Amino acid sequence: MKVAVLGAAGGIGQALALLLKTQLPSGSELSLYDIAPVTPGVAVDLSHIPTAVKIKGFSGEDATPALEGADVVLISAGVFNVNAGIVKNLVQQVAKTCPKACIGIITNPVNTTVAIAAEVLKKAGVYDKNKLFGVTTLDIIRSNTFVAELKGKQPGEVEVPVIGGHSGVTILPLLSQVPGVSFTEQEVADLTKRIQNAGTEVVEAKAGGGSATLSMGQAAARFGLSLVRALQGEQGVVECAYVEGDGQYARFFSQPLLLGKNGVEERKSIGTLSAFEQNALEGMLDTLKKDIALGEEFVN
Amino acid sequence: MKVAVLGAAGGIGQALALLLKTQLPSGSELSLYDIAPVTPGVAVDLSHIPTAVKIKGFSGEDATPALEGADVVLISAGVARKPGMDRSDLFNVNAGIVKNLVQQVAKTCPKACIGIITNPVNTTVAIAAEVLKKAGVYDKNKLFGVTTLDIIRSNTFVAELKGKQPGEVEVPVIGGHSGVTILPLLSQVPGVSFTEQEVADLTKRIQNAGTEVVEAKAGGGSATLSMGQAAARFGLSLVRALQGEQGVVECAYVEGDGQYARFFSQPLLLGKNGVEERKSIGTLSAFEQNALEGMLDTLKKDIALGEEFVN
Ligand SMILES: [Ag+]
Ligand SMILES: [Ag+]
Ligand SMILES: [Ag+]
Repeated sequence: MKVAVLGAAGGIGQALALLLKTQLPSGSELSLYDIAPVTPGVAVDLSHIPTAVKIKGFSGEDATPALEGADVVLISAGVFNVNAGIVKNLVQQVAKTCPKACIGIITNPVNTTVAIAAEVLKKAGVYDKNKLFGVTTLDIIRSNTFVAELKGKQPGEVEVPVIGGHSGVTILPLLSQVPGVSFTEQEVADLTKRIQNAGTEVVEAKAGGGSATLSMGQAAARFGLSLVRALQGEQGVVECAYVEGDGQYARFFSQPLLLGKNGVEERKSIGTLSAFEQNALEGMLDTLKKDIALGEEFVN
Repeated sequence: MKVAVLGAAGGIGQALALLLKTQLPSGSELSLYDIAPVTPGVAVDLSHIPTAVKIKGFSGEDATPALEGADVVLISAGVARKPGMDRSDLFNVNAGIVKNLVQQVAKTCPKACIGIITNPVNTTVAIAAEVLKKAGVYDKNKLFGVTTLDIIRSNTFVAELKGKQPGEVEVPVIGGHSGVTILPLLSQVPGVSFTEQEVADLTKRIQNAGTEVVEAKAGGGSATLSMGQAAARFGLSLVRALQGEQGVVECAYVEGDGQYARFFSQPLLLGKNGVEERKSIGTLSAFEQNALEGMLDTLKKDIALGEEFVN
């Protein structure tokens, strides 16, 4: 299995590529692409790590040699209209070289960039709405972290389902669906506030010198490794991700997803919410509906 | 168990802190320091990862709060890599930085184990040792030069040449951490054999493996992610030994019995107070014998250069 990382020279890409090189199953392939000329040396750097994952790096404007034979393409490129244009460019190169690969969108805003990728794939005739994901894992592992410390549990065993979007009030952690724990509304309100503002938390703490990179690479790695496991035949792999579903909420919506050999195999029900969980649900569906149309207007 | 990472805002430091945050034992402590103002957010970034490892980051020129109660100090500050000058551009840049931080270590966490990542390691460890002595707290069993990058590189290249699984190959590397001071004991890799051509070519590559990365990074970057991995392996092995695990062996640059030089890399049995026992380098090939004696007085000039700087 071959994984391509677009934008691998950035903070997120290098962290993601380091975890993939050390955690992808033996025999896997890892290709790194980024416009930055340093990218072929990022792969040589990683290639000195003694794991059974071959890795090669590519630079320049053409991403084709890195996408040839790619089964999964993770895109953390860019640094709104410059990032939207870069997303559109790279999805074009993917549709030309690896049209049936699974595509995980990391470049933000996810709510809008996934819509851009969808329209680019449709205009190419190679669109599979089961193979395009918006990577929202960071909200989940953030929720897991915050919940575990408040309630004194093992952080690695907490799993909070997060649904909706990847921006602000569109991020909805389903804290009522976490087993063995209850929360006061004072805790439901505060946790939902921090999870939807945790991105700002790292922005302020970095002295205006960057966004979340290492935790995002960790979250992107979790999603990529789950995807590879399910693509390789493992059963019962479920991750919450931002996909094009039934339209019951928006054209693009993040919910728990059963992953399979062809990307998504079942978009799981969101369960049954608390009262506040559907107040925050319906109370943002146009804020998510507007983010999607912004992505479809950009292409045409 | 509290681990302090000095220089945590750099490429090596950020990759190191990322691996430590996920692989350190549950209940461990991680403190990040770097003069760069981004360092507190580097820890807040890592703090959002659901592992039982608490983390906080500090900036300014005072590393005291990060070193407070530290059991291990990993220093990858300054310009910890890579090929500049013959190696003396880095010395003049990093010598004062290593001296500053090791000084702060000796007056806040003098009992902590110290791992020096900042290069030139052959010389920066001598700076650290002498600085700890004049502070009156020098423990020869608690000061290491991190040479693990040479080992995992040799594991990679040997597993590649001999068609073996990369995680199953372990190559002992002795001597120093630069050029001809890097001696991989290919004659001790269990279950494989090499030719003279392979020994000389593999050694040559391992001794200059940093140039593979520099010229590939378009001349504008060093080995950062592989170094963070190598430093993580060394730190995790040290922490395991510090928590009571027995049989933890890692090759690293320490002050030994001076059979070859005052400081020398060799297999080290690690214990609850740092170095438990300095193991013998075993029987050497004729090639490894020639390589050893042919590199000692340049290793000694490396050590002498660092001693002169502190007095
Ligand atoms: Ag796929
Ligand atoms: Ag110690
Ligand atoms: Ag060893």
